[PDB]
Amino acid sequence: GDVTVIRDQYGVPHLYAKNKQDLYKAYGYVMAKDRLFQLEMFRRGNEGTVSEVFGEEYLAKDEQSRRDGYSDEEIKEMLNDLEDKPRAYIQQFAEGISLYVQEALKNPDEKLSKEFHDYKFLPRKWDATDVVRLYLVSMTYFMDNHQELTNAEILAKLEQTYGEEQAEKMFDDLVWKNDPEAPASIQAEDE
Amino acid sequence: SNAMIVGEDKSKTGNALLFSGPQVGFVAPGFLYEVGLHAPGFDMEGSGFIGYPFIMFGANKHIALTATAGYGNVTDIFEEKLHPNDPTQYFYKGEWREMEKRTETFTVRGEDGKPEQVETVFYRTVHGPVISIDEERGVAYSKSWSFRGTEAQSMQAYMKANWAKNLKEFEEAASEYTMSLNWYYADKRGNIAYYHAGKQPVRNEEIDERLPTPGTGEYDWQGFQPFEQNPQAVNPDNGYVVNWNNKPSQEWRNGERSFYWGKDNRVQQFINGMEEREKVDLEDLNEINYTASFAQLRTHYFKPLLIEVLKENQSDNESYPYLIKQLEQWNNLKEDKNKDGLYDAGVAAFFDKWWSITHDELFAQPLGSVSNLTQEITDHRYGATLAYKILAGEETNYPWMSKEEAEQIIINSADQALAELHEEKGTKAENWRMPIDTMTFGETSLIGVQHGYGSDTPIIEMNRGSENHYLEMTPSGPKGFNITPPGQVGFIHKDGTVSEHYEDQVQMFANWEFKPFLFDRKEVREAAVSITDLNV
Ligand SMILES: [Ca+2]
Ligand SMILES: [Ca+2]
Ligand SMILES: [Ca+2]
Ligand SMILES: [Ca+2]
Ligand SMILES: [Ca+2]
Ligand SMILES: [Ca+2]
Repeated sequence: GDVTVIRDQYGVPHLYAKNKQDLYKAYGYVMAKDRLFQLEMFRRGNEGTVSEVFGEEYLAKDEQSRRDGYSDEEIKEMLNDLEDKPRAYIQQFAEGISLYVQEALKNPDEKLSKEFHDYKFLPRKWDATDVVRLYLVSMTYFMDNHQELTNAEILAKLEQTYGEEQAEKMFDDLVWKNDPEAPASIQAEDE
Repeated sequence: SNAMIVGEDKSKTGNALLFSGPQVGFVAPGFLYEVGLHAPGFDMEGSGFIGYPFIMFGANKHIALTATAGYGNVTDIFEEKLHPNDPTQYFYKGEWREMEKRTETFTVRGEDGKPEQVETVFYRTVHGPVISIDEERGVAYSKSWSFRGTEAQSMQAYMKANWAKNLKEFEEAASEYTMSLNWYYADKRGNIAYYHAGKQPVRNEEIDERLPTPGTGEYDWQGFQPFEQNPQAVNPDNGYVVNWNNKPSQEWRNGERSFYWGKDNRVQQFINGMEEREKVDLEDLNEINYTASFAQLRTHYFKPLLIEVLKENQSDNESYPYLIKQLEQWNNLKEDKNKDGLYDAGVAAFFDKWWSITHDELFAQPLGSVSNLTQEITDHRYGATLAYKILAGEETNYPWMSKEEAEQIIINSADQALAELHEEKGTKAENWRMPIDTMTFGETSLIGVQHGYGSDTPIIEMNRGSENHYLEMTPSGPKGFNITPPGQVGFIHKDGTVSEHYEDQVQMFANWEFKPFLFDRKEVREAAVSITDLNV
């Protein structure tokens, strides 16, 4: 399996492969080659191991990440339930990252970015679960929220101040059940 | 994050258009990773979030796609009733239950480099991870995600969207994406399509979805809605779909974050641009993006109200005629066209102050007891719907104040803004021009974990995507232009000098310059700097 990589004037890699299995491996490799230290810290974020390199300031962050996260075995079950081709591509993606790691470890002072030298730690091998963790660490941020608790505190204090009747009216104005005048991306009448 | 899709009827060239603008911060190395993927039966160019094995903002041979966070109601908090003598037991379906416990050991690098160890225990209930245990109040709060355990399924769905070639295949992938994202589609036939994806729980009818759900079992999720009920449209007869994290459709709800979706919503900047142009090209979309990036968002609803109130009390204050005319001539932007480091319209400084004073006069007293929590609601990033309704005399649930009291706040706030400007800057709008706010590509992203060294190069602040694609699906394939700041490569040499492609797109970003979208091999070869082989 062989893949051609073309870098343009901005350094963007354009991969030309003979199949998707090789394509996705080169995918992970060029991304690792360009952003290894960034990938490592994103994985450490999800795994809650940032404090291993950056110290006790990240302890609470690590604890929160593990609190709400999945075990290595739970992610394996998620992978097993995928279709054959996508699972294999995620695996090839991980092996491509792992490939540049091997390459970088054999020549650290040329192929490891200054951050590794400054903070005195190394990159590590990657498996398919680690690739899922790169997705969990960021995509969850746009879905997760505890605003139900903040609203309960708002309503509780408003009730203590204004009584139940007025507090509910104020709450209805702050956090409405619906605003029918809110601009919407689509309209049923437009079909 | 913002997005636009334009059908052939709305497109000057007759080809469907797509615009991407994910807002994931400005960091170095960047949050995005641009790539070209080409194998037999699959050609795709664009960018996705770092670490993702798929393109989210780009186009393949047949379709272009992008996404914005849906902000659908996919997270619920359950209030568990605790055992009076054991905070690790909760009552559920008629029986006391034990929380699932597990121990985790954290290794912490000491100030002296020696590794210390801390051990902690975390808890889950039937509803999800426990995020808080309140022993005094006898309750704990657990966190249920409608997508719990299906994140890998979502990844697979995004991969199928990369491989999709017609819309039937794109819709199927969208039906499989379990997390809350808006998905946008455009193909070479001229079609556009929109899907507000994400698993929607079927909730108990008695529950107020703005507040935590009791966890004793009577109010559990009863299933999930079929994807057919998620908001979605193909080829709306207005010929476009725009989104800036706003409401998907008039029938849709999202519970505790409803205050994101009000009458006053920032997507108005994109709607205006589309409604004021009969047909659009990629250059029009860039004009709209520019407007949205520099718009003072409160102008849309509040400036006309301010102007009217000033005219009605014009004879009461001698500065109002000049003030009225400066507001009317102002294009509502905070921009720096001549690049002198000053916002071009000085009256924008008056309007910033007027809004700030007005908002505080509306809510500082009535909400003083909760202002730390309600300020993000009443002065929200997307709009100030309640404030507008009060000031405009529109119906509210609570009688905050009369129309007359609101008029007086508008006048008082205007006089105070003028007074402060007269005391501090001068009598002419040009004296009021404020220095531009600037930003740098920092070292820590939304994931809250330092991932690099960032950058020191400042650029003008912009309410804008971390990258932009402008795509036109011509019959011969996708074409256009994009920008992916700060640069492709995050490598820093041991010498301390950054890669040549670490930051070489920052000024293009700041100066509204773009590089060509590269897709077919002829144009990729012409752009080639280096060619290289690879293995398995
Ligand atoms: Ca691991
Ligand atoms: Ca056409
Ligand atoms: Ca909820
Ligand atoms: Ca057509
Ligand atoms: Ca034009
Ligand atoms: Ca200027």
